[PDB]
Amino acid sequence: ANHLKFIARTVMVQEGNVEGAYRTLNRILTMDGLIEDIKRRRYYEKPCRRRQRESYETCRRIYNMEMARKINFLMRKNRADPWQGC
Amino acid sequence: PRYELALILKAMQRPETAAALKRTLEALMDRGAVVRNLENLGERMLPYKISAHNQRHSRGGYFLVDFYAPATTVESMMEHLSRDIDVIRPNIVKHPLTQEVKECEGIVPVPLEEKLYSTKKR
Amino acid sequence: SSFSIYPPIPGQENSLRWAGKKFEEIPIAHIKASYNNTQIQVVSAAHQPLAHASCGTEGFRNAKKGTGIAAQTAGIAAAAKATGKGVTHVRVVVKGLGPGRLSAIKGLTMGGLEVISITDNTPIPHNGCRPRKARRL
Amino acid sequence: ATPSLRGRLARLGNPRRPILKPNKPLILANHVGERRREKGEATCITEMSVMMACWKQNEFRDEACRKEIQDFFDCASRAEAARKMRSIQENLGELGSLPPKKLNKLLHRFPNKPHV
Amino acid sequence: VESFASMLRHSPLTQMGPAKNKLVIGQIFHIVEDDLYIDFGGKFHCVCKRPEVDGEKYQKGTRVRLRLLDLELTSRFLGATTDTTILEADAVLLGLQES
RNA sequence: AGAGUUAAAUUAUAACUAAGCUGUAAAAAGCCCUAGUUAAAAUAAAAUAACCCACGAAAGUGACUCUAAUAAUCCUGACACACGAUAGCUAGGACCCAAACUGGGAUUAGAUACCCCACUAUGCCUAGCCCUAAACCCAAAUAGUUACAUAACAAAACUA
Ligand SMILES: [Mg+2]
Ligand SMILES: [Mg+2]
Ligand SMILES: [Mg+2]
Ligand SMILES: [Mg+2]
Ligand SMILES: [Mg+2]
Ligand SMILES: [Mg+2]
Ligand SMILES: [Mg+2]
Ligand SMILES: [Mg+2]
Ligand SMILES: [Mg+2]
Ligand SMILES: [Mg+2]
Ligand SMILES: [Mg+2]
Ligand SMILES: [Mg+2]
Ligand SMILES: [Mg+2]
Ligand SMILES: [Mg+2]
Ligand SMILES: [Mg+2]
Ligand SMILES: [Mg+2]
Ligand SMILES: [Mg+2]
Ligand SMILES: [Mg+2]
Ligand SMILES: [Mg+2]
Repeated sequence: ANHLKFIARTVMVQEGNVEGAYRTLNRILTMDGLIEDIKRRRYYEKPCRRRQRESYETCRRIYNMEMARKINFLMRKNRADPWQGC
Repeated sequence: PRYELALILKAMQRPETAAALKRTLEALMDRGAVVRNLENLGERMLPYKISAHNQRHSRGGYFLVDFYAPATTVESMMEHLSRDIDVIRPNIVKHPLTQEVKECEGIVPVPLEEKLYSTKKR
Repeated sequence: SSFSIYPPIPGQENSLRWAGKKFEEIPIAHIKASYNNTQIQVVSAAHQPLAHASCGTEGFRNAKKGTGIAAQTAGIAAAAKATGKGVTHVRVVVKGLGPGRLSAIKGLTMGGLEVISITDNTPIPHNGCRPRKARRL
Repeated sequence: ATPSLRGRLARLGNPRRPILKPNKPLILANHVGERRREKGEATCITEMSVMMACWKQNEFRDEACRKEIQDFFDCASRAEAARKMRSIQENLGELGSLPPKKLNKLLHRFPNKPHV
Repeated sequence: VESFASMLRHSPLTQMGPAKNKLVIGQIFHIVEDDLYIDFGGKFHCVCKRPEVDGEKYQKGTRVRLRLLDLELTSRFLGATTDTTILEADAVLLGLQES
């Protein structure tokens, strides 16, 4: 509002394909959480409720992170087995 | 150097700027301050539009004043810069050269946490 | 071909024109896309309104005007009324998160109008006023 | 990097107050979950709307606009072919990853030890 | 007679120090299509992929040059009492035994 | 705890332009002194950082600046002393926005509810009260050990 206009959350379209520009914008906003934030501010969410969410999210993230880590570590051993029909 | 005065002055011509800086520093020495140095960070377009003294401002001159002052007086100087119509926006910070840098020895890596659960066999 | 996603700052020498105009001189298409309705207003660079079209203006009624189709129809209409007053290129400003966002944009293109830049200015409070309570107690 | 687990859970030893309250214990399971099937949305809606405008304008005589009819048809054919042929390849190829069956087998070959 | 300690102290595996980034010599004892099972003499074999350049020169019995990363691939995962062994070693296949 | 300050929103209020705007699973009622854009004090609340885990005795505390400042050469200890979320009370001031209550609209067999719209006490500031919470990490304080050793579940078992 007091900032200069058009410098922010702005994407310029290339070779006239708009769908792509918009996609890029939406990716920018998804990445910075602006989208989730917008969506979550439609209604209010009482502090305890928010505390609970943050905690659940962080648990969830820890688990996904670690499972992923174990996948990428175990990934080598998916290769065809040498010892078949031993 | 003890306090740092961040001055954003209305953008003006040479003589009037010089005048504003002079009267400002004088006020500082009257609240009992000892002025170490005067730095000029130039005039720029302000990051956003700043409304002060029934004026909506776009550009501004930037200055730093390092000075020592009795703890009591920061409120006084603050009051003074408040009502000067040539100042776009004043601030007084504990001088960043007083705080000294401790040594990051490095990043101590944190091991995954163990024994959060018992040895139960599900 | 060097193509910057970032717009052309005013103080810059930067030379790009669309029909001979600077990036600053191009008209603005404001689009407010809200959950029950989508509104569009094309305006001069100098902020004189050229054209206005909404899903209500387009003769849909209560729930139907929520949908994407409606939004698109408003887009086309807006662009017609706009090209009448002779605006070839327009910079989109999308305000709000709704069912009609994308649709009203590509309706602006469908309706024979050229979109150069598409900006999102959605109110995001940095915590001002408390929004209304949650549904289903 | 994984978020820190130190000090987070409520335990007899921990000095401070809990940060996480996990709903179910944080122990890596020996299988992964099954991929969530994509929610569908209507297809061809744009071509439909264009054809409907063409009709409203020309008073619903089909001879008047053959292009939008034919293109709406073309599109519905591409949505049928899409529904048929995408099911199988989305159900097999995960790209850089493995089908959840293979992951589960791989994870049973090198399981987690909660016990001992 | 040589005390075990004396042997351990002089062995080439003690001489190496940390096994990260060490040039080593290894020998291929098993093959599945592109997979070379290489014994470099430590504990676990490693397994590398047959390179594109001179692919047919790599045969059971061949000798190759390796860059050792980790002597055993091991990690602890969330909720586990002990680490998990892949029962393998981590290496990069360089070329074959320039001689 | 004081004192000072404000970026993003929001609103009084004008200026253009449009007839609608709002609202839902869907409507109605409401508003058209309305809506979009451009300008804007006050008030209130503090995106991101935070995948951090700090401060405080606890309750609590995460916009910015400065001033003052975080007991004990550190065992336990009250009914004594001093504090203590929200709500609530008294008096004065504020009022953007939210909202018990209430009034309208739907829904329903009914609907003194859930859903929609308006609006109040109240949420804010000053001063005084009130002394309660699933004030729960349902795990007393201070030193310790990992020996013996599985009711079950849970956050492993124990000594003084
Ligand atoms: Mg309840
Ligand atoms: Mg503490
Ligand atoms: Mg539970
Ligand atoms: Mg503001
Ligand atoms: Mg007022
Ligand atoms: Mg009505
Ligand atoms: Mg903030
Ligand atoms: Mg102390
Ligand atoms: Mg005591
Ligand atoms: Mg109280
Ligand atoms: Mg109160
Ligand atoms: Mg009162
Ligand atoms: Mg009120
Ligand atoms: Mg309300
Ligand atoms: Mg009623
Ligand atoms: Mg006070
Ligand atoms: Mg509590
Ligand atoms: Mg109790
Ligand atoms: Mg006690």
